[PDB]
Amino acid sequence: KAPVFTATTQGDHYGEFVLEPLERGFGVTLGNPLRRILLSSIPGTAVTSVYIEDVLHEFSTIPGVKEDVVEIILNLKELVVRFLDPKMASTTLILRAEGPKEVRAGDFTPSADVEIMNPDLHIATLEEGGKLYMEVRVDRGVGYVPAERHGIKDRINAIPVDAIFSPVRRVAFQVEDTRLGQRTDLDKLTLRIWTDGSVTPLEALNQAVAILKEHLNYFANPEASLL
Amino acid sequence: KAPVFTATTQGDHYGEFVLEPLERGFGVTLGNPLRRILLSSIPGTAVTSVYIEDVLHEFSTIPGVKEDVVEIILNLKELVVRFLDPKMASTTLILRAEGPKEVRAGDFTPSADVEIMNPDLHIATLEEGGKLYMEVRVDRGVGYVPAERHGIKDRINAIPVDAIFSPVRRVAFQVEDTRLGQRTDLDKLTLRIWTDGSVTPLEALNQAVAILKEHLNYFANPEASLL
Amino acid sequence: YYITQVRKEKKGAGMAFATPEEALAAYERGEVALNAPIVVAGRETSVGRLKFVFANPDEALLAVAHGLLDLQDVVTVRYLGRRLETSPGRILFARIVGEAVGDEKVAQELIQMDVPQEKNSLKDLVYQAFLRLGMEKTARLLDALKYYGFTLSTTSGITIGIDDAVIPEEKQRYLEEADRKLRQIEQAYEMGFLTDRERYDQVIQLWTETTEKVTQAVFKNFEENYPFNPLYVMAQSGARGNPQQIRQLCGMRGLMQKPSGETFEVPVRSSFREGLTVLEYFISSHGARKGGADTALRTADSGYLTRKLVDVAHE
Amino acid sequence: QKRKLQVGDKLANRHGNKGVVAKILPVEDMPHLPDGTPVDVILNPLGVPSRMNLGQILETHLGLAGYFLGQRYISPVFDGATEPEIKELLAEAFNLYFGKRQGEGFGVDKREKEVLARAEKLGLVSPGKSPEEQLKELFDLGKVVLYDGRTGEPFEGPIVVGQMFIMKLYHMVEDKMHARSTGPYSLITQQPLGGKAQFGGQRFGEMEVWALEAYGAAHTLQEMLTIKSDDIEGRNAAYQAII
Amino acid sequence: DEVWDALEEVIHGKVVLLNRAPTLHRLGIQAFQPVLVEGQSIQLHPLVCEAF
Amino acid sequence: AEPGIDKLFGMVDSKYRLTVVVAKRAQQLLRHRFKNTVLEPEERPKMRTLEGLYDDPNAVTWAMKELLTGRLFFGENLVPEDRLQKEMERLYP
Amino acid sequence: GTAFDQRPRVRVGQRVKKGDLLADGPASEEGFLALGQNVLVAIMPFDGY
Amino acid sequence: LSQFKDETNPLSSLRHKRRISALGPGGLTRERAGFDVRDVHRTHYGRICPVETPEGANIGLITSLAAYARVDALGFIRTPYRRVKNGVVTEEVVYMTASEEDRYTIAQANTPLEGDRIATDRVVARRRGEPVIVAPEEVEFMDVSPKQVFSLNTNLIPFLEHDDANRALMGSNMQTQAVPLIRAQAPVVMTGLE
Repeated sequence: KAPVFTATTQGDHYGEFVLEPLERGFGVTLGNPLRRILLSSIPGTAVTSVYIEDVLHEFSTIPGVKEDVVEIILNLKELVVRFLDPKMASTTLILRAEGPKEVRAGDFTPSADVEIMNPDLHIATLEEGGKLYMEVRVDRGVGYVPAERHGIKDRINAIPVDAIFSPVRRVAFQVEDTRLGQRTDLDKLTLRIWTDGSVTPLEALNQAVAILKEHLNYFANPEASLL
Repeated sequence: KAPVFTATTQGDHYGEFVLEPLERGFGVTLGNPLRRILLSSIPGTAVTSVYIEDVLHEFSTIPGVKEDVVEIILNLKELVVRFLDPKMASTTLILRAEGPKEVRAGDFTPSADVEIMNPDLHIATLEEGGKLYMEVRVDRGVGYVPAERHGIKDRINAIPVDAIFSPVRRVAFQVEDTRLGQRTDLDKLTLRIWTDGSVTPLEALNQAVAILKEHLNYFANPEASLL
Repeated sequence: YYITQVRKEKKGAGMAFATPEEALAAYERGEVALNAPIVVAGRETSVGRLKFVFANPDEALLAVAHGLLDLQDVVTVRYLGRRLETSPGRILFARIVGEAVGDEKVAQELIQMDVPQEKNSLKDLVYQAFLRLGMEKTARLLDALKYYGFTLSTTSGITIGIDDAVIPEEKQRYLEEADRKLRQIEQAYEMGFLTDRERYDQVIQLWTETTEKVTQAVFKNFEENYPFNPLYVMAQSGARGNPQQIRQLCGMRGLMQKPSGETFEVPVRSSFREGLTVLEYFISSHGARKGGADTALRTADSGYLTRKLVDVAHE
Repeated sequence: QKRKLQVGDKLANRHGNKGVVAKILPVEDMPHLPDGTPVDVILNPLGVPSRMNLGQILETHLGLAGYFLGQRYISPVFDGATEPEIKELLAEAFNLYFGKRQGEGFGVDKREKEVLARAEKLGLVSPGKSPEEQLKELFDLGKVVLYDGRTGEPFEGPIVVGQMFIMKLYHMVEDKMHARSTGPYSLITQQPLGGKAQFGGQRFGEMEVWALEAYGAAHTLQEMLTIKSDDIEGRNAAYQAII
Repeated sequence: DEVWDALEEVIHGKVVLLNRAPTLHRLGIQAFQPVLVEGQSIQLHPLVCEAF
Repeated sequence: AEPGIDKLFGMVDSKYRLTVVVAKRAQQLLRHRFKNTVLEPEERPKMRTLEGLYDDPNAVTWAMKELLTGRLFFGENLVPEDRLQKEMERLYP
Repeated sequence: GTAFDQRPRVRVGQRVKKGDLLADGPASEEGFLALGQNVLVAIMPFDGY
Repeated sequence: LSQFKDETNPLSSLRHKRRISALGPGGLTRERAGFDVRDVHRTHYGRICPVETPEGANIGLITSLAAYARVDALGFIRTPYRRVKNGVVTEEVVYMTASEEDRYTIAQANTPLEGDRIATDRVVARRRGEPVIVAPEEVEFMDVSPKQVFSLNTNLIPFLEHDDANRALMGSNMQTQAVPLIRAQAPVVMTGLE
């Protein structure tokens, strides 16, 4: 009846929260809903497709590049950006690098208003005289949308890719029986939220609670159809 | 999109509520959390205190009665009585029965701010010339507190009884496929409420969402720390 | 175990495709199963190892736990800087272990990433931990496998129905064959070839093998048809049960033993799920209630020995 | 005394399955059903394949249908209902149960679809049949779809349930629990009295002495052999010092 | 609560011992942390429960 | 589990020698009420409580954390049994 | 210590035939030995409880 | 042979009365009983319960009487049977003694009875407790019911043929360890002996 909700975070990635004490059973009522929404909602960057020169098939190898096509696709999925203005819900990032080089997420050519929050990342290695050019597509949304789902092709040979939407990675809360004075039936519910960096766990959770009470207030206007 | 919320009741006993459309899987994320608190924190009565002229204990046998005191309490725990006023913290019910008659919840002495929702509730069977005086104090509370945890001290033989408050009998929700929204694989939440007389199903869901949203905004400003 | 259990369907039939596209369309059309070992181009891979490409574990969980994949399926993952082909739960294991020890680099280094984790593997892992790591480290690891293992067991919710052990259709067959072989041994008793004792032996051995022609079929049935069956798995991973026990709970129970100690000459057939006739039960109860005192009594001689050994090597 | 089933009191069924009560649990979070009916026990499916008693299984199997039909069954010893009979009662109970869902304005739950699917992959329900028939084969198998009161998501595989007969045995923690600090002592030797009513502590067997010796606890063993047992000035200097 | 807490104050640190009969393995006597719980029953860790 | 055990065991040659050390030292800690020891106010084994967070009165734990640092010296026939209890009762009341 | 109770089963008056039950036993339900009770059993692992 | 009555419940005294102890002054003791005075003799059948007995070190030492078993003046135990003449079940109810049993050839209650007659040409029966295939002619007697093959408590166990003796033991004795209940309720599945 007097919750002490606190938070222990680190950087923009990891964060923890403790709502203690509480009534028996409520910790669960809080745990799943917050969790289910934190990974199925919460808008974010999520790169979608990519195009590449000389590379038509998503299989056929690209000479001059150490890694194959797929490896690059993966590294591209791990990458994360952000849109500064709410107006742009879709942009296009580009890049070109020749000769021997260490290609990175930083080496990526700029965009209108897009900041790559993940500058240091391995994308691909280029051998002697390696010709590489690619134009990636980045939209916004929520949840998970595999290559099967979105059929995006902004070019002739473009290659749809898994969309990592939810900036969050894994939550997995835990409720433990806590004791204060009398009545050991109490909830010490603790939540550990992981974020890619788009938003710190604090902001993510605080967004979730909004997506919660908002949905809750949806019960206003009864309509009596009595059977 | 705006959720179509409809409320179909029947009496103070049955009622069904539907909210469609909704997000994928969300129907659980909303429907179950509500059901949880719904079956726990809803305030109720189911009496507390009982006394009869000739009784020394819960096992005693009164002449003219078919059942012992404990079988009478077995029906006293099943006794529902609503309060016409939200401000009362207690009451005292009165009862008298003579001659060959079957006593029941409807046989009580009517008063202000009281209504029995089950006049057909069989209490005791009075045989030939069987005389029985009785009185109970039905206090209102929240949750489940057995007689062993609450005292009475009304008088010489004041016998406590278990307290089943929770006017909610059972709650069942179902998540189906809704036809009311743009995309597919969405949910149509249907929450079904079964309660007795004390509170209407609609009211139930109301205060349920109240307590749910309350413990929900408990997520206010925490206290930072980092290792 | 249940989580690390690698599931493989048979529906796909393992056909051959030139490009991933035919296989894909096949999956959607229901012409091929998910984890079915099919063939694309010049290589072979399940529909899962293609339709699911995870550049990291968190991606795997985020996809599966979200409901787009089954906890145990053959997929392609990038876990710990390498491209493997495994299951989400499979990764989860090494993950929990490492998160308990604190560096998953040594964790996955000493664990089996190939086969599901049963009693043995778990044991070995604990040992290797207490030896390479340290005491508290292992206490942690143990508790980890406790909490997560338990919760997972609750997740699966595996239960036992009457139909959770089905007797092979080879029971009636392979046994009705022995029903003829017995009659043959009898014809030999009346033809002078066989006497009364060598007949007893021919029958006792006929049933000794007849118990095998069925007991084998039991396990071959749980392996060929229902690998996810609760009884089978329980006894397999080492959760509960033993082979002879599952034998009497599915296949034929087998010949009993007369209280005089000479084994009986008559077959019982029916299993516990089938149900035993009055006769079968009473006949069995002899050596059955015999075993009770056989153990219960000997528990005393245990103390008898113990105390003495203590009174010799104490100094 | 009116004793209510406590936590830890003995409980068993007619099939010789013992057990104690480990921590009851709020009706709120319980593995209930689509009709909002929570189960009352949650027994462990382990001591069945080992102790080999399939009786509780068939008992509960019949109970599962007998729930919806309310008809009390009588199965004589070594002469009784068989698989086909019970299977029929299950087909009947389902045919009216699911029909109560159709009538009450509903259909097949999405979660149920999920379970039916992942169960169809292992071949638990014959493929090619609509959810009605799959859940019909399952419901008659003794198993159904259970929702976790905590989460709200359905359990992976189907879980068998039904009505079973259980018994609260003699042994009650209330009467078997006890402990003491400084009690009476035997007249002959100053050793603490034993048993419960005597208001006394337990015995340290030769077995225990040996165990402690194996650990290497010198003083802990001496404590058992002096200050805490028959010693005179020792126990007094203990209650003296500690206090 | 004057006691129900102070007792916890003398409890912290030191740990008691639990013995299951018969005592075969020395492991049939182990030392556990005295965590006060409601009820007359006694809780024990499910793993080492085998040694007893 | 008792943190440091892997290190504690790894100090003394035997097993029980550790117990003798922890015990005798803890005895010295309860004799003088912790005003002997080698720990700074942030090393002190605090005990959290609903009331206030003091230093854990348990001597065993105090001795644990004490030896874990190594600031303590132990051995057979280290110093005369006379002065060892003579100057220990002097320096502190 | 187990109580001995007999619950009357009959109305204030009715005619019955010899052999008909007028009162239950300590364990008896309508002339049927009743030990314990019938509950809804769930066969499934629960958090190792 | 005289101890405290078992009032734990009604069935409790009813079992405690039908119990047969091999101990006592003029019986035997825990020393001189190895196997013999414990083990189940072929003739036991419808006389002594093959399962019910204390799970402790007294297994087989103290058993109970069979629900249909009887004890005459001489002290022997006679179990009920039914005479039959060439596939015809006679209303004749014979209480055959232990020795009397070894003479005739008894069938089973689960035998193929078609309208007071035999159905199959191979029927279940025995001699001296020795199960053998038998013809519809050579059948001299038959079992009244499988109930007699067990005790009281043991006969309160439904689908008992689907379980094992080990568990049936406790399944019975615990019913004696049972306690009454205020709201007590009979099982919705019984054997109909209650």
